[PDB]
Amino acid sequence: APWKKIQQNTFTRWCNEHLKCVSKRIANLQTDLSDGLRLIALLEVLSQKKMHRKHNQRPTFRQMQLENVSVALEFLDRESIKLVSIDSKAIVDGNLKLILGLIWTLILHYSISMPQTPKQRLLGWIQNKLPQLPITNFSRDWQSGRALGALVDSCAPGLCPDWDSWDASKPVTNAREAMQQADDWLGIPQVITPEEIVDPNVDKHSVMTYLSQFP
Repeated sequence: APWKKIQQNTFTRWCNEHLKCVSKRIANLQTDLSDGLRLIALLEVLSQKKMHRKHNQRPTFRQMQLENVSVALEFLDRESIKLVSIDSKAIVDGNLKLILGLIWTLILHYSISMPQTPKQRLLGWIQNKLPQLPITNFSRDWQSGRALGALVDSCAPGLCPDWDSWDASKPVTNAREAMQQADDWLGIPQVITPEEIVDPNVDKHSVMTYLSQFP
């Protein structure tokens, strides 16, 4: 089923918004971080710093690749970023679930905490922007597309002035209007698509990733 690939899709676009700065790309999150080059580049963009150690520019062999990743994880520690049971080989060997967990950790830190739990903090920011709306979660509340219109308009009143009269039975249409307004006018990229964000089975962490760009 396609909703299972929403997290991977969303994390991949998020990663690519940052790798654009250093002219790099990820096509496949399972393979493309395994030599440690794109992971390191990503970290340098996110932290606006350089690594503490030299790495292997050309990690032709496995061992050089494990080294590269090990530099990256040492960096994460130096920066006091707590990693959830991740080792060099999990990344080099293409363990997708652990790789997704690593990226989620970077999103939480750099997109939510750095700019009470990260969830509570984002949720609270949104709640303050939308006092007339009982926001309690990062899935169902967002499914009609109307809360997105509300959020975009609170950020710049006049972008989606009529969100409140939007037809709740037009989720994709509502979401696209809101998200494209935020893209064109607030510079908020669509690291989740409108079709993905209103999915009955949308990954909440993916929704948080998208919304963490508003603050």
